[PDB]
Amino acid sequence: GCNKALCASDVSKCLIQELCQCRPGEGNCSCCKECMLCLGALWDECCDCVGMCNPRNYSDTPPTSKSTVEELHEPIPSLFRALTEGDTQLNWNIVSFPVAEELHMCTVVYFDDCMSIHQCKISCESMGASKYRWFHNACCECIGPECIDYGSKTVKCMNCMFGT
Amino acid sequence: GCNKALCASDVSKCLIQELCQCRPGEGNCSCCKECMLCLGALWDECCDCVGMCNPRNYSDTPPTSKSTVEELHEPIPSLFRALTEGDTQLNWNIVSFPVAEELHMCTVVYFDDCMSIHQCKISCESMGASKYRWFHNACCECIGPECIDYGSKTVKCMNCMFGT
Ligand SMILES: [Pt+2]
Ligand SMILES: [Pt+2]
Ligand SMILES: [Pt+2]
Ligand SMILES: [Pt+2]
Ligand SMILES: [Pt+2]
Ligand SMILES: [Pt+2]
Ligand SMILES: [Pt+2]
Ligand SMILES: [Pt+2]
Repeated sequence: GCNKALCASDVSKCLIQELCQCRPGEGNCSCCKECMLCLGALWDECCDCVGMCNPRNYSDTPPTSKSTVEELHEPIPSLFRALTEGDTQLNWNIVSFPVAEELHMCTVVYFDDCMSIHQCKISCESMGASKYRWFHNACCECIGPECIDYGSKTVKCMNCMFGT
Repeated sequence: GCNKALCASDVSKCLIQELCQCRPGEGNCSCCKECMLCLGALWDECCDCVGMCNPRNYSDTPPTSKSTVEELHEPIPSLFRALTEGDTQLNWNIVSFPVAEELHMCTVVYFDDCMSIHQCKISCESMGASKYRWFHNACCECIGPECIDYGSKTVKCMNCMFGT
């Protein structure tokens, strides 16, 4: 967790000054701003040692955790509904879930085969979608006009489950 | 707009069949699914010609339009409040706006100097922020525990206005 070699000098200096005596983890941390100021430039790499921030990660972050979301110019809701309601394309998996679950109803389209972001944007634009979310596993999720937000964080598209 | 050389053959073939006779732009487009099926693989690059999708872009998309958003593991709201309420760091610009404006109140932090995404994530994590949004102009916006969503789409951080 703590990087002792980098941080021991300055961290001790703050401790001697008696800063960073307050734990954020339970209750208010009155001293947190003062502790950050005393650490200065080393706060990012040494806040773990004083307990003010989480230890340097013990875990490997899944690629799916990142996603990049953009809102398409000039959405065409009628096209999106027309291509969604009817017998959906096999390459397309269609999910409708109640709107604001991710935080009437929100409908999204999950492309099957994994695709590049630029392709994902083009395909959503051709679909009339209001917005698209591109998972960094490369799964593509067009977002419908109804949806308030960017839709489900889940990588629900078949034939690209990588990251699970 | 329309790519005549690529699309003229197939597009004419659909037109002769009398598909793509319905405009999505005003009113329902009954034929939209049939038109897409007739186009098949060329729908993405030729839907403009039949009017079912917007013409290939006349405009250069600003870099700021893309952003990538991730939610930090183990957020520490007390730290975020402690470092936000008090005399804010000069490198940090602090904006509080009513929650759900982007779609009680949502508070976000806009880093001044433009930074890489990995740095932006580390700095937000040290800040206790629930989530971070990284603009592709490279402006970094940590997102507070209060905020329902990912916060303002605006690139409001000083000393990285590139893309405006
Ligand atoms: Pt700091
Ligand atoms: Pt429902
Ligand atoms: Pt399947
Ligand atoms: Pt799966
Ligand atoms: Pt299609
Ligand atoms: Pt307010
Ligand atoms: Pt400024
Ligand atoms: Pt500006």
